[PDB]
Amino acid sequence: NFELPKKHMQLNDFVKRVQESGIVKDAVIIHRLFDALTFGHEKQIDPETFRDFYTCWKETEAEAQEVSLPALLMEHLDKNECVYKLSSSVKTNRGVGKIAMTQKRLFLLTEGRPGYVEIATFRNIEEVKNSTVAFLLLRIPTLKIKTVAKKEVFEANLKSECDLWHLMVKEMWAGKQLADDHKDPQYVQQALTNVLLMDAVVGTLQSPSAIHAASKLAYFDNMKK
Repeated sequence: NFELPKKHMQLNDFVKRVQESGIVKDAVIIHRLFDALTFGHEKQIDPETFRDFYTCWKETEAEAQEVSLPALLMEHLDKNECVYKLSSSVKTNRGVGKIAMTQKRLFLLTEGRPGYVEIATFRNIEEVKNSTVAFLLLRIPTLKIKTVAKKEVFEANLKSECDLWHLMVKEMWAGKQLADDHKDPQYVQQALTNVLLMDAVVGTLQSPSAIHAASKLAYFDNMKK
């Protein structure tokens, strides 16, 4: 069936090849993906960029599929709730573990019992801050998430991945705020598609402007802006 494109792609070609790949079908979102991948450059996608985007998406999907969840967590997931993005093991103010993002919420998967912390639901987020702690030559990137009516801020040392997680969390938060305001779950599904595309864009572009380019897909967060 589908084979990776071998010719340069204008926008309309790109839309068709992404649809054929099965990664996403919504042409409007793929248009934003095109804008993200060509940000700053000429408006065309070459085979190498397409191949890198596809590989990054599939790698993130495979990492997420291989997640090890404690049964206690799995018993309290909603129906059809799944991990779509898994971080590396990181230091946090709740212990060392991997951050797992579902459609609904963020978990930390930890050593021991019960083996997880629910960090926050996208509904209950109050503020998300992307910071870096400095001391002499040391720089510690720190993602901060505050939940409504809860004093303790969650802090994660996500290293070079911190900017991406900051963007993905803000977009999933904004998507849920809008889904709740419109009583339309489709916003959550669109936000999830948006953030997984952002992840693949960042992995593809390999640049300091990559988070700015990837924000072309942060449809719901950009609205709040």
